Amino acid sequence: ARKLDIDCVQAITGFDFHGGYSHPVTDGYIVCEEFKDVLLTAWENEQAVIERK
Amino acid sequence: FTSDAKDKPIGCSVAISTYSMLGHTTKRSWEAERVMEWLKTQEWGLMILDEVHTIPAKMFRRVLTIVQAHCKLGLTATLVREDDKIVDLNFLIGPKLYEANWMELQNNGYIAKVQCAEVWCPMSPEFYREYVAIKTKKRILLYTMNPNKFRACQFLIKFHERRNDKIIVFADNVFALKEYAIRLNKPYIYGPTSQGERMQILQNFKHNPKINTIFISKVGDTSFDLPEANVLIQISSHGGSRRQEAQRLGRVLRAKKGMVAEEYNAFFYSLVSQDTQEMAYSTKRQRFLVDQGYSFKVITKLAGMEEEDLAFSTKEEQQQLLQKVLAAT
DNA sequence: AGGTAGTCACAGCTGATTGCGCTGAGGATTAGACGTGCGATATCTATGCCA
DNA sequence: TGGCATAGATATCGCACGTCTATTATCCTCAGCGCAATCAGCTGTGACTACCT
Repeated sequence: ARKLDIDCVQAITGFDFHGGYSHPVTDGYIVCEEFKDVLLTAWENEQAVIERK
Repeated sequence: FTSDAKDKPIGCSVAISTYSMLGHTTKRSWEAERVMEWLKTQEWGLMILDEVHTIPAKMFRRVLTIVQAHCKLGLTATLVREDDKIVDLNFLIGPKLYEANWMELQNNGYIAKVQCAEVWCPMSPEFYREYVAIKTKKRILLYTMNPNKFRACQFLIKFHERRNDKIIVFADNVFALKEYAIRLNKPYIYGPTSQGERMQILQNFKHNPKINTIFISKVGDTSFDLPEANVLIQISSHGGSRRQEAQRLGRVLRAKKGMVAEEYNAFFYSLVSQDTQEMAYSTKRQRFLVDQGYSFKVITKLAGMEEEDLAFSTKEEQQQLLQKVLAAT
């Protein structure tokens, strides 16, 4: 997303605390709905590229 | 204003950061962007820059344009950048305000009166033949791995440990540092330098008397804090950085009580391989220290090496070492 | 036949190269509740005191 | 004969003594940038030779 300069944020889900501190817990990235499938295509391309790399 | 310990810029009377934190051309973290906006909005009565010799670099020079401050003051140990990019610095910050006489400060006892020495190490015939055979930049490994140089360093370490001295050994080459420290079985710090374990090793040197021999890579220049020491042994250097290793010597050796009356209370050794290009570097480098009146007495041979048993006594070990070195081209 | 411009063979200047350092994203990581144990404490009534 | 104090018998509520899972913002790693002595190619200069007079 940053490579393609797409505004992507984390998706704060809850809180986890292993040693006594409530770190926020995120599940995936929130993005704009317009680039949803474009981001999927980019992820597929990068997955294949990293496989061959 | 670092990436690890983050603090609110508001109400921060004195903000401490690094050039990289201001030199990030790439996108920073979102909070970092806000702090940079706060800094740019705020106008500073005073700005302080440390290690001025690194400023003339283009990215760090852009920082001065980035920040709007009234009074900028620079402090450092040296001002001779080997790329002669110092004339511009005269207007990047301003005129050189002051420069204390090193020998005068030695006389006043504000700093230790250093005992400088350059130790010449003969080249093994096989090593020297290989060194002459190669003509490119790859020659660095061979003379930095001179068996006689290894023996000299080992003898110095043994002698100063028997004297109970703080031994810090520098080696700019990564591979040479690893091999030397491992064979001598002493702590080594290089590129990885896990900061927690780095400070662990530093405190072990500071507090544990059993371990008083620390091997440090090029990161010992400015990447961390050097505890005060008394014996500094430099094996490999950048290759002409007359200011870098002189600054390393100045930072390593500090004022120590007990031997202030004596004119030699700090000991510095520079190992140089004979008939190599390294000699041409050393005379090129210590020139800066000559400008401060420091002298370097040539020590071709070390007294006492014969009786004490050292490594590589047999050449059969030395040819295996040559095998190892040539394996890495 | 005569001399200085075109052409080729070497020199200074500077950019690319190769060791090495640093941030940003990314994947790992005992304080009110709920009871009881002990301890201070309200609590109810036999019953014989002598008017 | 009868009014009721005075202590025997008994829980009773308060203060104090055990556990328990979370009314909310960490710790290392790899990729992306940077810095300083070679080395090599662009450009300048001299040696050798062509052409107009």
